[PDB]
Amino acid sequence: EAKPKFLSKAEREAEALKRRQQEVEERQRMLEEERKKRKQFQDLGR
Amino acid sequence: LRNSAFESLYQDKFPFFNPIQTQVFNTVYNSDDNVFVGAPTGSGKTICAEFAILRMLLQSSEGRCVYITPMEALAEQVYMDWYEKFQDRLNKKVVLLTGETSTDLKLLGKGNIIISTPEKWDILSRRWKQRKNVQNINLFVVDEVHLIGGENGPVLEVICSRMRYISSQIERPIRIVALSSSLSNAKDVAHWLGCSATSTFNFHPNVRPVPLELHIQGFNISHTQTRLLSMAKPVYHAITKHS
Amino acid sequence: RCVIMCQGSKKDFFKKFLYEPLPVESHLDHCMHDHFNAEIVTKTIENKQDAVDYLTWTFLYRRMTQNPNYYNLQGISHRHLSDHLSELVEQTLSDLEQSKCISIEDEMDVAPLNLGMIAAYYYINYTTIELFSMSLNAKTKVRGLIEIISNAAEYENIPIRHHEDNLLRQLAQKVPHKLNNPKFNDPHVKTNLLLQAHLSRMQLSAELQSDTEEILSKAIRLIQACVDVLSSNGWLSPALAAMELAQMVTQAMWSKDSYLKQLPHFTSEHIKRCTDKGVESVFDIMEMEDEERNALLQLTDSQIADVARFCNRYPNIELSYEVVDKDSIRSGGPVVVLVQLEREEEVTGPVIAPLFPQKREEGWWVVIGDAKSNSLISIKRLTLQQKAKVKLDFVAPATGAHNYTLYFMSDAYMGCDQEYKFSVD
Repeated sequence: EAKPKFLSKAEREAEALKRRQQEVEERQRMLEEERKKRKQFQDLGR
Repeated sequence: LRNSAFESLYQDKFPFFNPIQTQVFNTVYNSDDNVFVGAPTGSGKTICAEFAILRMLLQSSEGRCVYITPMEALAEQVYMDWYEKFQDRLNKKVVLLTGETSTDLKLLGKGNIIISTPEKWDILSRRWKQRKNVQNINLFVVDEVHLIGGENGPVLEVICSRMRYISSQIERPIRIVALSSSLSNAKDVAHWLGCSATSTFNFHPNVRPVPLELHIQGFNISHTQTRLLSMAKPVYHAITKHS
Repeated sequence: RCVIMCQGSKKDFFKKFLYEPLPVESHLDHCMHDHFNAEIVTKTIENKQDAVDYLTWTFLYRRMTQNPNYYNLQGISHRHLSDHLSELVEQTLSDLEQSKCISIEDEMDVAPLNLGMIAAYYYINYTTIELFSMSLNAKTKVRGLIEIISNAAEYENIPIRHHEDNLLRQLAQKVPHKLNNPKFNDPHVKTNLLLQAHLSRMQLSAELQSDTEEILSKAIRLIQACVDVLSSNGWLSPALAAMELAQMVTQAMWSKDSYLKQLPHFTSEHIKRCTDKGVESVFDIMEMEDEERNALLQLTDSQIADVARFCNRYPNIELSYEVVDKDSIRSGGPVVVLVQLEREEEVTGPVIAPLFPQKREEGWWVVIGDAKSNSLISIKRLTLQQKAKVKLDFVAPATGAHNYTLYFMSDAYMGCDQEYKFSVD
């Protein structure tokens, strides 16, 4: 919110690990949906 | 201006104020908000400081301005100005602080206009819970807050942030009047010093009472004694061309 | 009109920043530790949450949200701003706890230690007292103490210009202490040489005494910081060495020279003529007659105006000391020694500072210690203007009597090293 809270360095890097785990999970999700789009594009010509 | 003694130190100097002071006057003198005056060097912002001081001496005569200039020679120059202006003609004590903490508490207790450098006010305001004379100042003028972006500039920032933080705690607000050169990001200095959007007079560098004609001559000489000696005849030619 | 002759590389930098208004950005994140230490000793910052809460009052917080990438930020969101402020405060408080200036308990609550109180009292950079309490041992002396004080980070902004190196090398061959590995690119060995040249009252170039007056403005608070760090560390002899350095840096004389070079218009002819008669102090000279004051060496009619007011204005203070329960003290009990400081002359004006730049008021150290064990028992600073009072308590350990010594040492004048030896229990 408005007042910035202090976050400890262990807590900051835990938040950063949770963040980078989130976006590597959405990168994995987008990659397997990319595989789904690719299979869909592939079998509409086969 | 209202009081006759207040005009008696501006009568023979000038009949009319410069347009920056005309626009800034009703907010500095006839109001009580924190005022940011961002005007170019030479617009007479120290007379806007003096407007704030005359307001502070209207509210009660035992008030206390604290005037911060970032350079010690500027503090000496404004002390020579205001000792002739406010002590000789208004009999209000103008003191100038020096680097001794033992005598600065006495000078702050005895003075109505407390000239300082940021490092001389830093050592007083660091113990502002102890020193009552740091707390109940009625006006905190900070000349040239645009020197917040230089060396010996963090100390100026810390003492103005502390003088805002004290004003957030002491039952009576310390009215900050921040004078500066004309800033681009003056909304941030206004928001940091509690100035309004109506009390933030951030002007432009073209607004000056005497218009500045600024020519810039490039000397593409990378060696610097060579450039510094190649500038010697264009110095004289600039003197003959321009003045 | 203003004609700015500049290098053409710098030309468009001036075509921007002089016609359009000025963007100012706070540089507080690099110069933070002093003010954090100062708000910690004030108990304004009592935990790291209040360190962030104090940092929200600054211009730095207001500029981190409008120009983030100036401050190594990656966004103006509450997460970016809060974690950058938290990294800023937990870096500066790590720098203050690693300096032993503050103490962090529960990894959240900060408290002022001794070094932080000393660093925020007399306005010294935290790394200077980090250097002081790491670099002063129990056997340091004025020969090394000027190396300690010249290594203060309050002197890194001394100017090194061009053609400053070799006349400093010319200064490196003269002054009464040599320098191990002197690099004349250093600000610190320059301030060492200039401190020694002020103490040896040598001739200087005008641009170098222009920097010597810059040095001596901050010298006296550094020496008082040395006095206080050796006060807390409990070392009698380096503390008295620092109290000697404080008075000699105000009177521009050395310690291994005698104590009358303090007086104005007195050169080495007077040293050589007074040593060959049997007289060394100014108390050995002020006990003469006016003709005998003039029948010692040369004289002129301005000398009698200034030397007499010098002898008027130095501290003519004798002691009075008082102990309660002299026989009836045992092991464990805290004991007092009370000192009244009988000044017998009027104070009309500050110290005589003919070579020192500032108008300084005189201070005092009522200090007590161990004349054999080199154990600094207690010390209090003092400003009196007339006969005042100072009480100081301490604790004596067991097995009976302990022979203490009381010293009275100033920061501005020689000839008043009053020590009085006594014992308790």
